Amino acid sequence: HMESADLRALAKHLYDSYIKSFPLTKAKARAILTGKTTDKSPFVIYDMNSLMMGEDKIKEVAIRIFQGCQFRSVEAVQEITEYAKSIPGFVNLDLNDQVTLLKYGVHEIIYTMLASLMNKDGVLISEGQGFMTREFLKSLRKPFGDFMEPKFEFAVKFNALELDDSDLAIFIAVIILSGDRPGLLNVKPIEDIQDNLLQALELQLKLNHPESSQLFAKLLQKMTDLRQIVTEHVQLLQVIKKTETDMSLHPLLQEIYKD
Amino acid sequence: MESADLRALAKHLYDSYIKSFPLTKAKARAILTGKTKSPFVIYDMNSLMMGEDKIKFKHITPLQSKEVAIRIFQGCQFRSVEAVQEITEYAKSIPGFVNLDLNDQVTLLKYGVHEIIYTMLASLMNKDGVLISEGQGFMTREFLKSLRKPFGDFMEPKFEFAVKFNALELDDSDLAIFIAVIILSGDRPGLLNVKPIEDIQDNLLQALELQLKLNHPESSQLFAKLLQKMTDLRQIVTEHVQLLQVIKKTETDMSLHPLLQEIYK
Ligand SMILES: O=C(O)c1ccc(-c2nn(C(=O)c3c(Cl)cccc3Cl)c3ccc(Cl)cc23)c(OCc2ccccc2)c1
Ligand SMILES: O=C(O)c1ccc(-c2nn(C(=O)c3c(Cl)cccc3Cl)c3ccc(Cl)cc23)c(OCc2ccccc2)c1
Repeated sequence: HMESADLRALAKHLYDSYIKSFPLTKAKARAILTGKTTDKSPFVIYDMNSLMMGEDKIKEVAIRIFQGCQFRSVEAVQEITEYAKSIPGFVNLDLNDQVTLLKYGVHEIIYTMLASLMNKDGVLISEGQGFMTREFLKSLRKPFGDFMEPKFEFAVKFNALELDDSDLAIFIAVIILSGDRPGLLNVKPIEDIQDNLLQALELQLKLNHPESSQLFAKLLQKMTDLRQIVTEHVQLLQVIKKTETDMSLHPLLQEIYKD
Repeated sequence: MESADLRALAKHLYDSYIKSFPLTKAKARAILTGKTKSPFVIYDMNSLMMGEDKIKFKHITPLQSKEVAIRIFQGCQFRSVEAVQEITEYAKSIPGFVNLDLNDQVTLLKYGVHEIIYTMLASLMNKDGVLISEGQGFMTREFLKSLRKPFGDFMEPKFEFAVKFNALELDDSDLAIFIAVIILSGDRPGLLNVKPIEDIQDNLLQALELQLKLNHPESSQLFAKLLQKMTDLRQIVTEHVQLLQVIKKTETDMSLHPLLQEIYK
């Protein structure tokens, strides 16, 4: 449908907007995680006392961490929404469909971009100023410990693809413009956009990872991992809500999960 | 891989697909469209009674429950078990498969058959019903969907998937490679040696990509769209398992001869 130079033009547009919309890119996250730098070193939270000193440097503990995750997730939804509006064609769609695409897309994107902040040992927090260990997260009390770990399980697998931000920008766009979301009114204009986004992703991956055979297909197979984990996540929230009333969700998240 | 080798792999898989499965999509479509020998139509109780009397569909004959919705439900189980052997035979023709670790062969088949059965079920389905007994019968969607509370809602999601999947208008040469790709999934739990499985899937994906470009040149990004269907397949298979457990925990008019239970477990 589109010519090669237009596909490169679209990749560059989406990368540029991705940089403008998201505060902490994978490039910066990797520089902090690998280290070698004295200025970008995070403070590491691995236990209670280090959590106590960290809140000085940058309610029950598992709740406080959980609320920390909701708060950043809500911020992520805002950033994702701002990015979505820059995807060519998105704002021109029926307004109910705009809501529907975001409703079902934000969680799959949050998981994707969370991986950029992760390695096998923990996750960056507070715009990269802190690093909270995986083992500490998994050791939180009964419901919450195992609520944290699946995010890491996805991230190590997804990060083995070695995508960079310019790849992720198009991949994220492809997720949003999914015509198979429930309740869409005009699937066809959404698929026309995804077709160009898919063409753009395909060419991008061929040029940026010429040695990574069938990375396109392998990356699309990860969209399978994203559906299931989002589903598990929702089922865990419902269970936690049924026990914890010292918890309450941001109305933005509340609406997303309803029906 | 070179272009002609991918065509060789496509043709190998197409030939094997034809020999392994009883009723192809091409022939199933001829029956459903009404082109073809009209199949016997099961649209209610009395027509089921006459079909099992006149044609004697072997998955739909007495054995143990007299209740019809249970009998149809079990008939789907019985045919699924036949298909497993057909899929298993097809798997052995996939280049490289028999050379894998034997436990991995079992693991891949174990975790793949559900996704493949759903996929191939669509070939026998349209929006109005499903072919049975190698195309000799046609059971209507309305009759299946109207079976009493648990069983009606167990049948309908299969049609809903099939209708969406059939809109891709894949033919048998497409499906043969697609089924192969499902089998060679390296993320199945308990695999011992993932690398040779992904190596094979990589070849199969290349062949599927080229096949779809040549067979559907007008169908932009059909490759990507078909891989996105593997999302639908994963989800529906998980739902299906959750649906069975509820039936097992509620229905106790379901007991068969213990040997039958072992076979059709
Ligand atoms: O910076 C970011 O882009 C971003 C995006 C997502 C999360 C995150 N969300 N999350 C959920 O459970 C969740 C999700 Cl996926 C979606 C909606 C609501 C919720 Cl509540 C997590 C569970 C475990 C972990 Cl390790 C992280 C998350 C995130 O955590 C940073 C964090 C970690 C520890 C303490 C404080 C802050 C950062
Ligand atoms: O000939 C075939 O290729 C083939 C493949 C799959 C099915 C089938 N399986 N099935 C499951 O629930 C199921 C599945 Cl998808 C996967 C694994 C196990 C199970 Cl148990 C069905 C549910 C509803 C319907 Cl309408 C059909 C199926 C099949 O039914 C033929 C049939 C229909 C009605 C009465 C008796 C027999 C034929």
